[PDB]
Amino acid sequence: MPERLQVYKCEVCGNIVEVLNGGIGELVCCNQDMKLMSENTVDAAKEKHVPVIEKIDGGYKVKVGAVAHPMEEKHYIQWIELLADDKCYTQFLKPGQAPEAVFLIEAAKVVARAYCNIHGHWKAEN
Amino acid sequence: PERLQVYKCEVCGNIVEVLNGGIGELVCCNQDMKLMSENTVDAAKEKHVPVIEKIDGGYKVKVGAVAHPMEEKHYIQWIELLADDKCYTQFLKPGQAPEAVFLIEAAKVVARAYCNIHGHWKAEN
Ligand SMILES: [Ca+2]
Ligand SMILES: [Fe+2]
Ligand SMILES: [Fe+2]
Ligand SMILES: [Fe+3]
Ligand SMILES: [Fe+3]
Repeated sequence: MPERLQVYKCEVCGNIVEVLNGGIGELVCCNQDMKLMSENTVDAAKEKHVPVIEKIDGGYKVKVGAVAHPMEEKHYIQWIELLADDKCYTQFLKPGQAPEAVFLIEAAKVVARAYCNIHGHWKAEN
Repeated sequence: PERLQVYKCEVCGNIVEVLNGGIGELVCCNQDMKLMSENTVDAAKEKHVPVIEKIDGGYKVKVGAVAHPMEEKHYIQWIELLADDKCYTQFLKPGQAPEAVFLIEAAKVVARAYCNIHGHWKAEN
């Protein structure tokens, strides 16, 4: 049963969606259950995938990760998301760009998430 | 589906937003999820079309020209601001004012809002 903020992927066609409103029905695509992309579950280099959160004037800077993650055509961070109270800010990225995002927001406690097309969903919090 | 589209299961109420497009049809409760196209539901536009106000360092968005209800069974579930490759979402709840403030640097933006009863709505500057 889907819950707000969960990210699901169809392993067949590649559709990836985020839940805005939950419910009882299971998400399906290409004749199979969409996969719940649970954070920090994939066996990949943590130093390149776990977001690093830096407090800045008026907000936060998030970089993926402690060591810059590749931003190649076949391997890159597709987006970085910042979660704070009832806010969900997303910055989509492209190969060639730096694996980082800046968010102007007033929130003491935040959760940063990032998604690698190959290595999945990752998160960190301050 | 395409990035940013919002789909709803008319049977159980699941609503999702596309982060990565693909060719497959999203399904829930044995039927294709419905694409919630903006400004298509027959509803009072003065209460659903987002009104974008430019402020120093960002934008203030209100739904709508006339404040939309924010009751337990009829309210604006979220307001979203689309700018460049950014998608900022502010979830709301009954009792709150149907408005949101986004600090961002962008001359052109698209504001969207979703009413649990009247669907998806948008406006731009
Ligand atoms: Ca979002
Ligand atoms: Fe990776
Ligand atoms: Fe409404
Ligand atoms: Fe359903
Ligand atoms: Fe699919």
